[PDB]
Amino acid sequence: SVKSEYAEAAAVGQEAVAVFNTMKAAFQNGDKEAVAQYLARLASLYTRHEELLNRILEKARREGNKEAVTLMNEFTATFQTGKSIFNAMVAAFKNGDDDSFESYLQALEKVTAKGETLADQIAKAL
Repeated sequence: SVKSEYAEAAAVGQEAVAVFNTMKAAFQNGDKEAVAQYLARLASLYTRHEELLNRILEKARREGNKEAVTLMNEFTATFQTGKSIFNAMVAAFKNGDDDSFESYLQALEKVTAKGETLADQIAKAL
């Protein structure tokens, strides 16, 4: 069901959260070879999550679930903000700009924390 596909999508999202928090530690400790791997692992996790969210949204549209569609449109628009911050963070790592990498990391935490009451609302609306 769409609801189980959402639970699967949310788990993928939570793995990203876990790897992020590990990555952040590695950044603080100055372990760049670890950061590089975690950034690659997060990239593949975020691409997967984006694909599952687009399918959930498309299925809710085909099902005519107008509330779920509304909430998913808002939640995916936030997702595109988080991914933009993530990509810029990746570029700051390539460039060796630790000041920006710190700035982009905290922004991604706040944008993610904010978009959490909506994530719960979608679990109930589907």
